[PDB]
Amino acid sequence: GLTEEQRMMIRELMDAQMKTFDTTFSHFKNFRLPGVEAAKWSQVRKDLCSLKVSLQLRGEDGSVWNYKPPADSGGKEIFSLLPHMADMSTYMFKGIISFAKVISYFRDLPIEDQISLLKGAAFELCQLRFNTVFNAETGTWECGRLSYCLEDTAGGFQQLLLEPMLKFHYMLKKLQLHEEEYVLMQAISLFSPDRPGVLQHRVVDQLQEQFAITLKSYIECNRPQPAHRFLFLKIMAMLTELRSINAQHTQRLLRIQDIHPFATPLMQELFGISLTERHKILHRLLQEGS
Amino acid sequence: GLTEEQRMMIRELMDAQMKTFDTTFSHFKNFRLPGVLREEAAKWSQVRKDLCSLKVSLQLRGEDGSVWNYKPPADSGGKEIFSLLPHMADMSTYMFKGIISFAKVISYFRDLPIEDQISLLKGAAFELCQLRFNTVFNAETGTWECGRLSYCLEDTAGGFQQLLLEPMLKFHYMLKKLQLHEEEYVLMQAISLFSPDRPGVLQHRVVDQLQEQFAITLKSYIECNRPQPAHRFLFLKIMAMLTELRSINAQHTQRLLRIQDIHPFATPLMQELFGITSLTERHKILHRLLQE
Ligand SMILES: CCCCCCN(c1ccc(C(O)(C(F)(F)F)C(F)(F)F)cc1)S(=O)(=O)c1ccccc1
Ligand SMILES: CCCCCCN(c1ccc(C(O)(C(F)(F)F)C(F)(F)F)cc1)S(=O)(=O)c1ccccc1
Repeated sequence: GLTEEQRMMIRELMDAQMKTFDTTFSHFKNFRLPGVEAAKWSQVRKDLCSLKVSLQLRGEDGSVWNYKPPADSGGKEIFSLLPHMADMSTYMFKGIISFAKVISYFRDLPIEDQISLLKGAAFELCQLRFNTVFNAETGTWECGRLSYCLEDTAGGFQQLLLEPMLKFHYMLKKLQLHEEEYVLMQAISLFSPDRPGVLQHRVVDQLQEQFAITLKSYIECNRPQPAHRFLFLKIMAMLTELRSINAQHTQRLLRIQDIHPFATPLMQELFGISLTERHKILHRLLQEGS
Repeated sequence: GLTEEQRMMIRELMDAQMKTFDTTFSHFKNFRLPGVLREEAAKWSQVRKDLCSLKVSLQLRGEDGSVWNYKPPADSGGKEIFSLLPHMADMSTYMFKGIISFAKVISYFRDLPIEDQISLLKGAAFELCQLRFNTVFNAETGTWECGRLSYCLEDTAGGFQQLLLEPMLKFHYMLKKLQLHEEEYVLMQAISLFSPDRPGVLQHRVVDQLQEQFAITLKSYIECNRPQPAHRFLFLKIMAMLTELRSINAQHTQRLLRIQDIHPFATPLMQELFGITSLTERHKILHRLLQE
């Protein structure tokens, strides 16, 4: 029940996702691992305690390495997983950049608007991809050999749900979205006309409307159950909440970087720590081939 | 009580143990860890059998409070069965160096020909290491507590019964049940070290006499420092454990040689101790270690 222009849009996005989402994380290697002014710290310790995960590294041989993090005994021990987290995030950001590069509507845009769109949506598209590997029953992101498990708390669900990034994950997972709906959410978030720096506002706004129309038409053609009533509007509301979480995450990251520098060079360009001149890695990655 | 020469014998051995047994393993660093990655096929079948016993998980408690844990892989095609061998060799070599230092600080051992010192260390190195490992063994948790490192036996099947089939696990459990004192542990080490019937020993009667005096001291220590109508046969129980330990030593040498043939892993010190390719010129690391 979709137009062939909508049908080609969906499969160009789904082919893009297949080519640029390493769902098994097989090509992620050479990552750092945990080893074997006063007012600021209180905020930073809060920002990092709400995201207390354990790491499981499985080997092709069948062996398993497990890392339980250090409990809060003050400081410098709260930054144990930060180097690894910056390596994984940079790897995901590169996959997001490659995702946008192979989409025709994105590469046909000015390189400065391509930089502005990727700076505003990198975190958001990374969360959408991570939701597809999130296990809500075990609170674990299953990333191939790497698994990230939320540490059990006495609060019990309620405490974790006070973290907005976690409740987004549990609520988006509850919608039980298809692959096509996640990749249309990625396109709608990527082609955001009101991101800082964007110049071709109308061009991007017109592109965003077509993606949103395609998603509404896809849902109408494949999800007629009462469980999926108002699903399109729920997804659009979820995307609005994701934009709010994105702004919070940028503020958290800048606060941690000020007291403990950890960001990779690509994260510094994406989070603001001649656009093309200030964003050389992004400029090089976007001129490179897919 | 004990004769004055017997008390000084225990004091030299205790002084030996204190100076050379890193009971917290604080100085065991820079060790390798498992990574995050026709007729010879009859040799491979024997080695698979040789390496199933070593179902141990490794735990690394960090200074910050973090914990790293390692489940060994299940035997598949092969090679993964050798994942813990580099680490185990580093630990064995570290323990072997502490055993050589123990023998070096004993007067009765230094006054022997260097070639008999080497022959005794080649025959008893594994046994003295197991005796020291028993003192850090927790029978209730099946875990060797080596400071920040822990080696926990993985529940293979039934459990206690299936594990007690491996002679070395049985040894650790039976020896731990005797609840020996530090002085009795160190006297076991001396009796095992001064064994006259080790391959290559020449001064057999001097070594045999030295072993008898250590055994008499241990027998006298038990009669004078333990409730006697209860520990009547503890000395004889200890001697039977040492006899079984000598048998387990020979099984381990054969197991180790079989693995080394198809998968070399032994450190240079292990190669000299286990005969992997005159006595002075073939044992030069041991020679330097015994002559500082
Ligand atoms: C540290 C808690 C991880 C889970 C919490 C939510 N996730 C997240 C985590 C950290 C960031 C950081 O930017 C921050 F500084 F905020 F910690 C980073 F630098 F550490 F990476 C961003 C998103 S997650 O994407 O789902 C994700 C990321 C890596 C592995 C699995 C899942
Ligand atoms: C295969 C024999 C198993 C005997 C019981 C297990 N132990 C053991 C394991 C391997 C060896 C080897 O010699 C072998 F060749 F068998 F593989 C070594 F080279 F790997 F180190 C020796 C003793 S342990 O004493 O309890 C020990 C050693 C180091 C750290 C913690 C515990």
